[PDB]
Amino acid sequence: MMKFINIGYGNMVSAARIITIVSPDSAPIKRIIQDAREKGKLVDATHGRATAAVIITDSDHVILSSVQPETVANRLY
Amino acid sequence: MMKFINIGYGNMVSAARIITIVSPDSAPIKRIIQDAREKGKLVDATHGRATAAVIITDSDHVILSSVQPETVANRLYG
Amino acid sequence: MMKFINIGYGNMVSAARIITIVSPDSAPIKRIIQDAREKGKLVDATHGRATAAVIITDSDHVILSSVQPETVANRLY
Amino acid sequence: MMKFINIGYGNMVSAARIITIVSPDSAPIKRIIQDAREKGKLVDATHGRATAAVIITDSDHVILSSVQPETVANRLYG
Amino acid sequence: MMKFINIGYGNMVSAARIITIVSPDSAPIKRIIQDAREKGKLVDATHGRATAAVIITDSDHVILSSVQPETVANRLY
Amino acid sequence: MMKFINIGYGNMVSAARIITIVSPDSAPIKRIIQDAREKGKLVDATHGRATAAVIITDSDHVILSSVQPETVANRLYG
Amino acid sequence: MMKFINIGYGNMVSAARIITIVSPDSAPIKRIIQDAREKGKLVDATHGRATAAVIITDSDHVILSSVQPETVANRLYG
Amino acid sequence: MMKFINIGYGNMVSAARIITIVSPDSAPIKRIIQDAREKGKLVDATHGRATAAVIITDSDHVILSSVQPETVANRLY
Amino acid sequence: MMKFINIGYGNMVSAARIITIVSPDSAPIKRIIQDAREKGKLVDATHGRATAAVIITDSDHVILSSVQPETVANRLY
Amino acid sequence: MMKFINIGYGNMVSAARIITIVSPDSAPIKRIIQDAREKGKLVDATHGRATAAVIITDSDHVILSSVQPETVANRLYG
Amino acid sequence: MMKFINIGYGNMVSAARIITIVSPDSAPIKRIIQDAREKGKLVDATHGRATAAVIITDSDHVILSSVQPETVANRLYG
Amino acid sequence: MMKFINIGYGNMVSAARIITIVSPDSAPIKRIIQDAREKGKLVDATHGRATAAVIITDSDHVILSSVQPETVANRLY
Amino acid sequence: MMKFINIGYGNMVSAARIITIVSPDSAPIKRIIQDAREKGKLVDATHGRATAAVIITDSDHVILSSVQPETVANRLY
Amino acid sequence: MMKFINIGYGNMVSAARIITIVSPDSAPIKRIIQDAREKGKLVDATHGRATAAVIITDSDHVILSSVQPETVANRLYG
Amino acid sequence: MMKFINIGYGNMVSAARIITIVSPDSAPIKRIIQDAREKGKLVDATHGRATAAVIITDSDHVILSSVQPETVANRLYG
Amino acid sequence: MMKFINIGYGNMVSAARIITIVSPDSAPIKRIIQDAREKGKLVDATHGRATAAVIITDSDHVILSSVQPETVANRLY
Repeated sequence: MMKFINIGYGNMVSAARIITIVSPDSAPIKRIIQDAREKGKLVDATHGRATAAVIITDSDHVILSSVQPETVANRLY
Repeated sequence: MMKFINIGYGNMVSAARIITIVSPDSAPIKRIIQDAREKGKLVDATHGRATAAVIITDSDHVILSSVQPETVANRLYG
Repeated sequence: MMKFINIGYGNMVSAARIITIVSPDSAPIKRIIQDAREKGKLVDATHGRATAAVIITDSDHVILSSVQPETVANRLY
Repeated sequence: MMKFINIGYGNMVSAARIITIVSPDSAPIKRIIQDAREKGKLVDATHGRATAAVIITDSDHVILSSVQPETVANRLYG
Repeated sequence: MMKFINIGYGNMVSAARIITIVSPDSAPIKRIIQDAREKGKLVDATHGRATAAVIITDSDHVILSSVQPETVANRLY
Repeated sequence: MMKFINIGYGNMVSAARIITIVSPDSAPIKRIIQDAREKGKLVDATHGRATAAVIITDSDHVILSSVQPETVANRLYG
Repeated sequence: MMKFINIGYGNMVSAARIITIVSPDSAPIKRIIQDAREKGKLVDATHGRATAAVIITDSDHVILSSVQPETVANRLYG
Repeated sequence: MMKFINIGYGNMVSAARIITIVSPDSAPIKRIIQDAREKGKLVDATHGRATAAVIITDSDHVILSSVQPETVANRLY
Repeated sequence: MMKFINIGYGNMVSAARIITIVSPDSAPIKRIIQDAREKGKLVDATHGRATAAVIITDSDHVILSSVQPETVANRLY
Repeated sequence: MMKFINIGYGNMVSAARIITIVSPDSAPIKRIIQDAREKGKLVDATHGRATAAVIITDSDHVILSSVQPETVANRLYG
Repeated sequence: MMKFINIGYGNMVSAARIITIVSPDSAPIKRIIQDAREKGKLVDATHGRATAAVIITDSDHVILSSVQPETVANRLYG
Repeated sequence: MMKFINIGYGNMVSAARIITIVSPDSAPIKRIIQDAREKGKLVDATHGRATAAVIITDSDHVILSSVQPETVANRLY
Repeated sequence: MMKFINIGYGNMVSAARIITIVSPDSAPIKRIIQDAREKGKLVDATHGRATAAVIITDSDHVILSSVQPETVANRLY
Repeated sequence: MMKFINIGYGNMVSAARIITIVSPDSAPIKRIIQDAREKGKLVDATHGRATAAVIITDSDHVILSSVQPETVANRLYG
Repeated sequence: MMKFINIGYGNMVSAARIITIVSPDSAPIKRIIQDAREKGKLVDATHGRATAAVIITDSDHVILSSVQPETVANRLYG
Repeated sequence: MMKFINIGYGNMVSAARIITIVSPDSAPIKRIIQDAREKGKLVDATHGRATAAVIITDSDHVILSSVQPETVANRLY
């Protein structure tokens, strides 16, 4: 079981710091992304690809990934 | 016992970060949802379907799920 | 030993987040309930039944349950 | 070693959240009780009987119990 | 090894919450006691006896005990 | 599984304090670097070479490394 | 490995709460001592003897000890 | 594996409190040192020798050591 | 020119403390009223009549009046 | 136009510090009184008689008076 | 020179509390409106008509008016 | 009209800084006095005489005077 | 002497709320503009024209004007 | 009526910044002096002589003077 | 007596907002300039020329001017 | 009566912003100077001469002057 999860293109997130991993396709999460962009809490790890998952961490950073949310979780192993 | 729980339509929550999982069936939890919406702490994981469970996390985010609360809790085990 | 406790009618609370579980029948806890209602920290999980237990969590949420307080604690197992 | 301790009349406290359990027998702890009453941090679990122990928790709540302090501590074990 | 330590006359302190246990016989700790008295963080558990130890907890409460400081620590066992 | 990870040129980071390790390849992470520079939270461990990984720690420090992000993560194991 | 360390003359410190143990031999640590004195965070456990070690705890208290820093650390083990 | 690490000349740091150990030879870490000096968070444990490592702790103290950074980490054992 | 303005049924407001006087008939001001009710900043001076004006003061209190907003302002004289 | 207004039984308030003077006749102002009582911001100048006016000051103190609100305001002039 | 300015449909603003009066014609002021809406600082005095002026007050409230900005300012004088 | 008011025995208060001057004979003002004593905001200018007036200032200091409250106000002239 | 100053195209600023009016042509003021944009404190009143003056107000809003800075000040009259 | 008042030995205070001028003759004002000393808000203008007046300013600084309180106040006028 | 002062090259400052106008000729004011630069409170009105005066305003902004401090002050009068 | 006071060598202070002007020759004011130095609130306007007056302003800046304190005040005129 991994401490660090590959969220695509070599970018890594600590599993123990994740609160939730969700789809980017509704208004509340879009509000969270724009808030993070304004506050300097946004990290874009999609490396030019479509955003498929939004990772919210306990430091209240918001990380964009090109990977399916369930796949990010699956990569714990 | 799992680290991440599928709360419907591929959306995942860390089990250790959950405080409570309740029905959306009364005024106080509805106040909590609207507060979270205003503050940018709301996450809607229902994928357009009826809200069946409201998840409050220790980061004081509020997550809407389309599955019953007991279903979220039962999925702690594989 | 459970991580999540059924506090009645399918509603769940994380055991590790509970500070105290008390009866609702005196002035100080009633002050705590009304404070939580005003602050948006109250959760009513009694599902139309009489409040039998008041659960205070470490996030300072206040959760109303229809179950006896000792029974909520017993459900840890 | 128990997670929840019965402090009398069915009222329960999480053992890991307790900082100290003391007698109500002097001015400083009485100051702490009145401060908690004013701030909405006081919990009275005495069920109308004499206060015998004062429990201070890490959330800086103050809980009144009708059982002796050593009795609260001893109940940590079944 | 105990979770709760008897600090005299039945009064109990959680061992994991203690930062330091010191003698009350110098100016800096006396400043700490008076600050706690003013702030409502002082607890007097000496039950009418001479203060022999001052316990500082992580919640920044200050607890007076009639017991030798090394004896309080010894009571962990 | 190691406590400290060498991120290049002798510089060390505590593994348990890392939140994320990402490429410096877009505007949001560059915003994070400049914010840290202004606030005195930036640490440059590149030893004059090209930045290949950006480490964000739970203390909300930002650490620049000359090694690829996957290399930082792989070094968790000896 | 002990929970409490005797730092001289019966005074005790929780090992898990210590951040650093250093000599009082330079201006920065002396600044830290004077700041703690002003703020009411200083604890003098030297019992009237020369300060040999300065203990900084996670509660940002500052504790003066009459024993060498290596002696405080060595006493972690019985 | 040690709880306390000797960072030179008898000075000790708790390993679990360290965030990062870096060289002092660039502008950002020098900003961190000067900030700590102004704020009263700086600790100089070099005991008159050249600074070889800068230790940042979770309490946001900054500790100067005369030892190589990798050597400080090696001393965990 | 008055220091105190009669806002109906003998209730008085200091003119110099008023920021704005508006109609209660749209969503944003209704949000302001409900926020004030929750926070303990609401004052209801309508004395059982329909709310015709909402007074926002510099202390961020919200005062309900039964009088037309322009009439409240006119009463400055 | 006076600086100090007699609000009954010798008690005085600075006119320039008053925000509003209202009847105690509804739930919101009663919430304000109880909040002030809990916080130590309440001043009772009624001298044991029925409360007829509630004065809120810019320091967010709450003062109870036994005279009608219009009487407080009229006394601004001698 | 008036204390209160009619900003349309009977709605009034204290002139001394106004910081700026601008057109709603660009992204930054629209950001300010949406921020105020989320925070409960927005006041809509347009009475259902097109927004022509945005008033920012020193209490950091944001007030929407249906009259041109120059009209608000000109009404300072009777 | 004075800037400074003699509140007895040579002690002076700036008139423009006073919020209210009240009798000390009820529970709420006694709470205010004890709060100020604990917080280091209390000033006792009675010079050994009975407290007749309690002065609350905008800095939230609380000043005890031996003079009738209406007399303190009268001394503005 | 005006209370409100026309800063171009009908946009108005209260003169008493202005701290400084400066040219936009150097790095520090550009930092101030970008900070305000991120924080939601920026107001763009240039109405599609080149920015000629940057107005900093006491509420720490930043207002862009198409008018020369000295001309904005001149319009006080 | 003067802007600056000489409080002895050339030391000056702005009259408009003074809240109260009192004797140092009781425990509460002594608490205020010691608090100011600890916080770095104390100013000693006595030039080595007995403290006769204690000046509290709106910046919550505390200034010690060697002249009687009535003398400070009387010097408001030339 | 003017409301706005020209501090060189068309840049204007409100006279009532100025706390102090000093030479850039020592370490403490240079510390103030660098702090303002880091925090986004610095304004450079020198138009590329040597700094001759440093203006600190009540909003704790720091403004660099190319004119001597006495020149800024003298321009208060027309 | 001046708005700005010359405090020596062309350096200017706004009279309305001054709280107190005192001699630098005792421990409490020296604590205030060192605090200001650490916090970045110190301004040294002595231009290489002996400090004769310490000016404390309402923004809690501390300004060193080479002029007698009573002379600074006299320069109001």
